[PDB]
Amino acid sequence: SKDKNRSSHNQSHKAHRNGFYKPKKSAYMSTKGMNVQVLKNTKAQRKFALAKKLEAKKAA
Amino acid sequence: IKPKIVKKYTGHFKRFDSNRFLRVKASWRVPRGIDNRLRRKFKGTNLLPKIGYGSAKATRNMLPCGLYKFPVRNTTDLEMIMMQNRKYAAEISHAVSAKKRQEIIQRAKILNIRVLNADARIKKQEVAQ
Amino acid sequence: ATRFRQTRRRRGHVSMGYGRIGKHRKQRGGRGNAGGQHHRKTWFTTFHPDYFGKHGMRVFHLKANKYYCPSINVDSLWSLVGKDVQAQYKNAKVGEEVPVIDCVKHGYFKVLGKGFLPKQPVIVRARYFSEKAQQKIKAVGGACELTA
Amino acid sequence: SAPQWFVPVKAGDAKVPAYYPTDDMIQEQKKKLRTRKGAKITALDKPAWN
Amino acid sequence: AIDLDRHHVRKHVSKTARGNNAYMKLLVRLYGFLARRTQSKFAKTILHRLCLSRVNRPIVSTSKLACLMKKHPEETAVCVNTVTYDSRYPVPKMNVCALKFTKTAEAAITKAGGKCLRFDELALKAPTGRKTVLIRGKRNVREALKHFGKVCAKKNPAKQYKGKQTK
Amino acid sequence: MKFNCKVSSNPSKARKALYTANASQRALMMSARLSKELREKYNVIAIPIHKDDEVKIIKGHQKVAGKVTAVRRSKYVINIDKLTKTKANGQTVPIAIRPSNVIITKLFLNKDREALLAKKAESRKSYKELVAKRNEEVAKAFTAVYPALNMDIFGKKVEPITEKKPIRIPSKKMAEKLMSKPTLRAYKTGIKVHKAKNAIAAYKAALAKK
Amino acid sequence: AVSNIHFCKDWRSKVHTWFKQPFRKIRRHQTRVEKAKAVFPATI
Amino acid sequence: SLRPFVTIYDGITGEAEKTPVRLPAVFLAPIRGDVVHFVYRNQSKNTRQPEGVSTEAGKQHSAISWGTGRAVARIPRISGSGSGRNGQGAFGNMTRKGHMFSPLKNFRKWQRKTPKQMRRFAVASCIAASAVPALVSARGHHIAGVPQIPLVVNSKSISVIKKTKQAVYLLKKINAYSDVLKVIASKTVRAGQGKMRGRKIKERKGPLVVYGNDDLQAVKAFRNIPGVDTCRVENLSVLNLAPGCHMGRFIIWTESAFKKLNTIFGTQKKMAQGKSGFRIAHAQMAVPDMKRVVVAAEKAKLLRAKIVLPKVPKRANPLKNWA
RNA sequence: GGAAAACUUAAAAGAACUUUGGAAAAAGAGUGAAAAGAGCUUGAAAGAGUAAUAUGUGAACGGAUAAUUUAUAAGAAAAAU
RNA sequence: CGAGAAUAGAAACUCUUGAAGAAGUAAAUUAUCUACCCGUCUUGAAACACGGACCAAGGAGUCUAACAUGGAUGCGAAUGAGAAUAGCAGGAAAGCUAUAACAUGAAGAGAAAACGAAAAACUAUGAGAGUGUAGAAAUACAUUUAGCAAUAGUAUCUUUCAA
RNA sequence: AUAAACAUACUUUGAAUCGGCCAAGUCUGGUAAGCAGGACUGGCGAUGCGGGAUGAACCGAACGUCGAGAUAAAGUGCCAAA
RNA sequence: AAAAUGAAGACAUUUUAACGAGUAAGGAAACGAAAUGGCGUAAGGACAACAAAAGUAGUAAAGAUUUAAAGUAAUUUAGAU
Repeated sequence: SKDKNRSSHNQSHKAHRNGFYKPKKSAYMSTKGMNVQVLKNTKAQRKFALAKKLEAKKAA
Repeated sequence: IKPKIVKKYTGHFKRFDSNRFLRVKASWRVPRGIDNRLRRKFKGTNLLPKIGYGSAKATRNMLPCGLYKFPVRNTTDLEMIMMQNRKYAAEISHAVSAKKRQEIIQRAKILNIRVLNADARIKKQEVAQ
Repeated sequence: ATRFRQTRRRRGHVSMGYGRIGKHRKQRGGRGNAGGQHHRKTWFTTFHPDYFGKHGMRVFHLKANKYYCPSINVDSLWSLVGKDVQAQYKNAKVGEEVPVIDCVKHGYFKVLGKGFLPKQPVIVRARYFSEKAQQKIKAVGGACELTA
Repeated sequence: SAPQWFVPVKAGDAKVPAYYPTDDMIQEQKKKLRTRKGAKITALDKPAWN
Repeated sequence: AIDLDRHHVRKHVSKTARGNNAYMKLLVRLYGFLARRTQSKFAKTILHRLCLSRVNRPIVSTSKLACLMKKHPEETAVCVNTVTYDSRYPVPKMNVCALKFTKTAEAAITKAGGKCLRFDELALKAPTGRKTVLIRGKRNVREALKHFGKVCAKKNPAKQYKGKQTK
Repeated sequence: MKFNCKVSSNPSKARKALYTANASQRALMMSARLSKELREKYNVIAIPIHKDDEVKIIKGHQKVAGKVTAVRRSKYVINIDKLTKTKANGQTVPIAIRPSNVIITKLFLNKDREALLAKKAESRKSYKELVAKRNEEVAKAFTAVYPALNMDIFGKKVEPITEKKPIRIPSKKMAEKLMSKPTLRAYKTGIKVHKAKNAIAAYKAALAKK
Repeated sequence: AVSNIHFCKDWRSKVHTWFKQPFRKIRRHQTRVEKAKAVFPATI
Repeated sequence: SLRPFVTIYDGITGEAEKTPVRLPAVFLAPIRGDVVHFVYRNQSKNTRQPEGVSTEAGKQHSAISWGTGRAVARIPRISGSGSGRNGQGAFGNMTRKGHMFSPLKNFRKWQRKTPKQMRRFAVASCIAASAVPALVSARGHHIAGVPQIPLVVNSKSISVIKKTKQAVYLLKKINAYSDVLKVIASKTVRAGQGKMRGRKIKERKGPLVVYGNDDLQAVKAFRNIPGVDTCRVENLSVLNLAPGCHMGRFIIWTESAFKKLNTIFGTQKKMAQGKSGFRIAHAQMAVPDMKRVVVAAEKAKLLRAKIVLPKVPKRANPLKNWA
């Protein structure tokens, strides 16, 4: 009892019903696996600005 | 004043194959068969109930006399349509005796309310009277 | 309510809501958790990826009563006595009476350090303490006792 | 006064409720069916509008 | 016929107070009339939130009201949900309008010097919304949200419904 | 309401005991009421019927008076010599009458009716003294709290309270909002019906005054 | 969730119903009451 | 919270007592129909008795199917010969004298469970519903002639009631006999198969006499009056306050029961003493009315003017309709 | 191994005498509120019989539209000046 | 000649049929047009594919137990305690009351020993509220304030060889 | 440039289904097949209506109940409207 | 779908506009502008002449056979026997 093996018929029609879900903007802004020194520079500055901002909030 | 009551189909929607078989009654049933002649709307047999056959909302459930129907079981039931004698009509229930029917009929004339069973369950005043 | 099921809204439909090609047969792939590694493997892989195997040492007769140690954080300490008692002794210091929040009476053994404490002295009586819990209690001007 | 929907009718000594007016204070009325007025009559020389 | 993208189905927005609560149906009628006539976004916002389901009306504790109105002293927090009491932190003086106050929450607000208004009181005092701060609770703190998805996923796994021999 | 646990309120069980009752308990069920003349002399309300007793039929087509000729405890009926029907060919047959549709006019008292009637006479007396003792005790308690009033006020006409003090409750405004749709369209209909009834009555009085 | 139901054995003969629970309260109470009547500190 | 005064009348003399009683805060509880329907739907099933069919019914045969090749169906068939039963259908539910569909088992779920605080929420919403004459009358109660809708009688008059003639006399003085006679005049027989099981008479509902701890001796007098059901203030439940899931039973309070209502339920500011952990809740709105806010915005000139939809013009043909 | 089968009436008052017939029965007559007449409360469908009406060349039946026949079924007020 | 505009201009009718049955509706027949056997598996059955002679009655997603989502409900860092069980009136398989063990949860990670959470947070966009001008009926333009939910990324902290 | 606010972005729960068949200004095996198997699309399956006499796929065109009008494919000696 | 009105009218409100084929399958109850609308069978708890005799019934119940009416339909209603 042989059967039909495979067909792409009605597969592009099925894919375009609920069409190609584009990735959100949050997907392009990830920073995993970036440069180690570049990551160190960003963390060093973000800790410097955060401490200065939190100190001013503490004074008042 | 009375509007034109228009019905879009005055016939009856009979069950399919009810004419050929007696076990199949005439009460309508939508055919769910995968090869049914009627449900595929073949020419000649494509008569099924649809919401489009519905009658006008203004003139729906209205008797030919121009009024609606309001069943009554006693004289006090008539007091609920005395303000609307031009819109409703009394219809004595099928179980109300002949003695109680006269009291309802007499009061309905007093209250100017029409009765659709005005000649119902009457005595033998047709022969020898 | 049998009148509210789908059986009463599928009276007249031949297949009773189960399909004509694929009938409602007895089994749909076995009885129970059958085929955990053969034909329902993709189910176990997708939804229970650590169902099969072994992990950790066996404890032949586990004593779960020896692992019963209810814990309360520092921020929830003063709720054990009440808010009115908290304001009553809100202006105490060393030398005068300070309420003792014994946690064993309330069914708490270990005191953990999370959140913040009101700026009042307090005496916390508990069986076990955390390293960061004791710091917060002492930084506010209090004491940490021990029991049993 | 009587309600607009209430048109009292005589009772042939049949049972009536306590709130229904008795026969001695009921005067019957003739059923009216003619509402539209007839055509006006004008002179013998002016042509009709129709 | 006509070639359309889709056929008209019912819009998935609630426009009435769900259930048979005779008082919630009155608030919807009160604010449906206010939003229609005054045409203020505040009354429209309150009307929209009054028709959300219970799971979409999360609670706000007195701790969150205290922090949100720290720089808003002469204000009136408006939250269309139950307001619970945080027993770990003090309750300052503040006027809060809410659907329901927990017994311990109402006592804490009253004793601190605040006022616990319902929603028919706020519509009488600030119908268009003049000294109000709109507040809604967190929606993602539900335990059900942990198990949504496939736990085998490499990025954001689910939380593995417990059952037979769950290690 | 019944409070004894040893008896049943089941019609099926009650009927079965009525058909399987032996001849001992069938006689007590087969009782008739004494007439006015015999009731005053004997102070006895009802006694089981006996042969040769004279009864008068009070319910049925023929209210004749005759003598009891047969007391059929199996059929739960009796026979009266006057009440007979001819059996088509000429012979006559008795007609069964239920014992509860007759009243005894003349007693058949050989020696045991004296024992029974006397025993049923003191029994009536002993209960009256028991009821009398209880009835006066209730009077003693009532007058001890209401000395001015008398026990006879309960057997006379009652005058209701005409005052109609209303109470302000902040829920009468929502009364129509707590009503379901079926029971609100019926409450509002009764309001409209009553107003129309009252409008005609007011109009009728104006004409009557005129 | 992986189901763990021990219904493969004959549970229908393992079912115990508590229909006698309301009548157990009356039975026990009528024993305590009738124990003190024998000698009151018997149920002390 | 003014909680207006409630007058107490005397059953015998018909004279109102000198000192009124403040209205208990239970009558101010929110009147929630949905919550009552939840509780009544559950507790109405708690009186049910276990039932079931014989476990061996229908399956008391030794039948096996005849198979195929015999021009008969494959349903199991009775074995043997000599009777008409042999060769006939067997256990199957479509046959005759077989078992039915899944047979009823006596270990079903007859009685239901409801949270206690939800049970008290419904009762507080059912006592509060008996003080509204619109709902009490809508339920089918004749309360036109009663002096006050929270009918409270003197505890001195109740204490002298020892016979049904006196209890009837009291009901006539407070004009409560209009509802008692309605049940008497309209008592009929049941319709259907229910009369075979003993349920023949089907009466209506009348006044509910709620008494207290000190009115125990007067219960026996009220119990034989048709369509009059008595209850105690502590034992109140939706099965009495809202019979048939319709709220607003005509409740006749005694003096002791009325004065105990504040102790049992408490207020909206005090927790109940007779119900540990229960406090009367506040409605979703303070004043359940809408006109007080309508006139506030009108006074403040915050609303717009009412709009009548403009009559849209029917489409015309400018190329032919010169107008 | 293993069935099927409940019901006259309130009361048998369970027709009772004549004619035809070998007899069973039938026709009268009578009982009963009513034959409900014992194959007995009501009495459906399948299948027949009688009466009324209608139709017809290798199926029958149904639907839309009209014609014929039959049936149903709308009224007692009243003009201008 | 004459658009706008200002002043004066005007429509209330006939005939026929019907309680001797009008308009409509139903049944039967006739005539034109129209009409393949239902249910089913199947790519495809009116099928030379199967079941079906006819009628009546019975006849098939139910119950128990565990979990989850979701709509209405009560309470809320608690919820339940109709866990057993003990009392109350009333006589009650119903109703009411029980400072109560425990179940879920408030704290999480590790196989386990052993532990056990703040820089009283930061950034971005975002819900709402005013003021003025203008179109001008509706409403739009400019400015001041606000930071909720949500998403994402950040510093900090608990446990782990590893977050 | 054009279109799009009952737009857009979704979240959760879940049913049925994975025997397919047909056409072609297409292809591979085969002498060929109403044969076997594929790329793109449109259909039948799940679909009636008007036309091709009759036809699952062809042509026109997709259906709430109707009245009137122009039309589509295609037809205008009779069956059969022209 | 959007505007208007909204304690009770009523026909599940008023107006405007677009839309309406369909196998397997889905659309549990409740939700005043209602998150599909309803018919039918049996049983349980209430309601059913509001002036103190309160749904129908020997002046004829249920059932059965038919004649008509209402509803798109499921079905309901009434007349006669």
